[PDB]
Amino acid sequence: KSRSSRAGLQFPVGRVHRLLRKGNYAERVGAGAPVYLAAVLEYLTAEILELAGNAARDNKKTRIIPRHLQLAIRNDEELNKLLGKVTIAQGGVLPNIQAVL
Amino acid sequence: KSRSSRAGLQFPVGRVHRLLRKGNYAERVGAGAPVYLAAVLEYLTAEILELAGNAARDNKKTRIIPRHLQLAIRNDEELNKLLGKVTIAQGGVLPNIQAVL
Amino acid sequence: SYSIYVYKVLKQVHPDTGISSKAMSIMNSFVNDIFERIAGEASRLAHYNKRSTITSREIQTAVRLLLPGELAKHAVSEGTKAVTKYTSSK
Amino acid sequence: SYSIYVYKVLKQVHPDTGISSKAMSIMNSFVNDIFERIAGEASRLAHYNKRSTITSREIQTAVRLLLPGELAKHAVSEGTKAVTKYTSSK
Amino acid sequence: NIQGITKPAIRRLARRGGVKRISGLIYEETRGVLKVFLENVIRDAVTYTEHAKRKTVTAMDVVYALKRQGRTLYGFGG
Amino acid sequence: NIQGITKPAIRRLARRGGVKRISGLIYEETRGVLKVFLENVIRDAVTYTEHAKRKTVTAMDVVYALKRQGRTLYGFGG
Amino acid sequence: PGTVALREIRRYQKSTELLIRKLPFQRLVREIAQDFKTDLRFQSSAVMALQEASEAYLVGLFEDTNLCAIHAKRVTIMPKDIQLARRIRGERA
Amino acid sequence: PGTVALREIRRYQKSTELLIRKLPFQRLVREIAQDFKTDLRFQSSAVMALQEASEAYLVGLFEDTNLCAIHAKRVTIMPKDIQLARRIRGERA
Repeated sequence: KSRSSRAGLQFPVGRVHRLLRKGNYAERVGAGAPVYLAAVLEYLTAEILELAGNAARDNKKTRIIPRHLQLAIRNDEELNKLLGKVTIAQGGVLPNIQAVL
Repeated sequence: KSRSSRAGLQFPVGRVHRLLRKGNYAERVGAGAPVYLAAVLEYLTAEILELAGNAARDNKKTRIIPRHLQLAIRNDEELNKLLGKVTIAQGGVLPNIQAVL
Repeated sequence: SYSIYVYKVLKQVHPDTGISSKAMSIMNSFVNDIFERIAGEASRLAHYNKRSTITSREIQTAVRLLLPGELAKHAVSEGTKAVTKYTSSK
Repeated sequence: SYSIYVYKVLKQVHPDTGISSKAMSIMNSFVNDIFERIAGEASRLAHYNKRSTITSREIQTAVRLLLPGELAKHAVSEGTKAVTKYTSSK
Repeated sequence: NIQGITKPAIRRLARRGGVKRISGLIYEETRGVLKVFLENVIRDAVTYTEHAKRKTVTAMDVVYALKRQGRTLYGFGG
Repeated sequence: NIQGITKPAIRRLARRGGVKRISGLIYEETRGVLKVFLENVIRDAVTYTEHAKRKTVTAMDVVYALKRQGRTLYGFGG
Repeated sequence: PGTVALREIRRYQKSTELLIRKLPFQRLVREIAQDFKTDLRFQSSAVMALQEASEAYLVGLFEDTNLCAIHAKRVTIMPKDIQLARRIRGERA
Repeated sequence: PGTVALREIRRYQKSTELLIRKLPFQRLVREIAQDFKTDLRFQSSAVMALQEASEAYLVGLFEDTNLCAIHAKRVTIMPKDIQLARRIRGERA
């Protein structure tokens, strides 16, 4: 049976496992390594994808476009740190006008 | 005969060669790789060591202390970029007072 | 590259909200990015501790180091939950 | 760790100027640093170009990428000069 | 040629930045920075190209160039 | 405890920074930043320690912590 | 006048489109590339990636510049603000 | 008065010594470490590394703060300068 299903995951454990060794990161990568990493990847994906989906609804749409990912990422204080020096193509900027104006 | 001498160098070609593979940077590192890297390391060493030695004389001393490395690195515009986000322990700061004062 | 999975995860979270190809592009960039980041630190941790193998214990510490505050706590939980299922779920 | 060599290089440049232990500490940090930096990019370059081996051609491009303007030009010259001697100097 | 960038365009860019009033000098000043930014990025971008022996600069090259600049860009691969 | 840092010390630190006049408020403000800076660094520093199973935080730990902070420090190894 | 300014901020902050005409930008890229290597060609997406990153960089710069302008007593942004921002940002020409 | 200030700048800019008393600093490190892990001990050099880096960080911050203060019309540095600097520096609490 599937390593992705055995671990109760969506993200490809196998693929992640290939990338870990191909990458020449390690000499030999253990068994739980890709399953843990795959797990974290899926988690974060779900997280930003959730907040993004919310922003999509809040406007008026059903399809999530970059603007949503952007608005999503920038509004969560925690996610904003992680992707601090990241530029979302077609993400635009978070609406904001310095008070003093 | 020595790989360091065959290449006309001071820095340990062999050591650099060990570090390249141990490091798990590559799958297999070529023959000229460590000799080129060792070469660049020795060069940069000589460079900053030269400017440092100058600053040591300019003050009044014979021994190069961190202050010299600092004063040296910060004064060469090119070296200052390379070690831009580097902190020289006991290096102190480059004497400078904003004109307006 | 991840489009399959990210879509699979999407339906799991919002089973009625679609995603654009361009937005999918971004998601893929995100996945590869933090993968590269985490594996980089994991690898760094292993060399420091003179270990020739990247254990899940490295992925975890890497996750603690790279991810924010509470966002990191879940990622560890999720990973431990996931790793443990797989190990027991032979 | 490099103290031997850095001292050897020092006499070669200033055959009358000594260096403190603490200053030697710094020099060692410098050597390890830019080593780590250069090998990191070299390694990055190799994966991008799906090559399993780090050639000197990678050390060079890495050097061009990491080092400043004219400071990089010499480093390439020195490395090519050095590599070539070694290869011919069998 | 950089003169092809335009007062409007820069004003819009400033507007998105939340800038209300714009001194007439920042238009040429901004052209200065945009050029320096592009030079630095394109230089490293072609260095990556000159590495795989490709005469064409791919979008992945601009990405690696940007990552080297400390500016990660999403949407063109990974 | 951070109150152990001192007005003098901060003034000196400012002086080295090329600061001429110092408002009386920046002394407490600076303590704020110094603490946040140390927390962030020591947190990651002990995380590195908790990795080799060492109860003692070595100087190499503070170094890796700092490199993670984007602040490379020379003089304690490499 | 204040009203139109803010009205423009509001509109362009809500926007997600590239603000520079494609063509002029592409020329700037070609006219720069030619220095580093004369026989160079950029794919359209590679150019596109550069613009997405260039304009992103610029608004980000503008935000910071704005904070400097306000730091004095002004609303109008001057070159000295862009410079003070780039300085603290660690940037250099 | 201006004369003593500059005289202090000149002297402390020429200096290379740590400006904070060793002991108080060491306590701050211990009193912080205790949160993350109660059974923690720092080697003296590890503490030393932290101070070298801490004071380095602070003067660097001070330089930038100074540039902000001057940016208005002032010579006296206020909290709003440290904040504007840290802001553009990308720092956060």
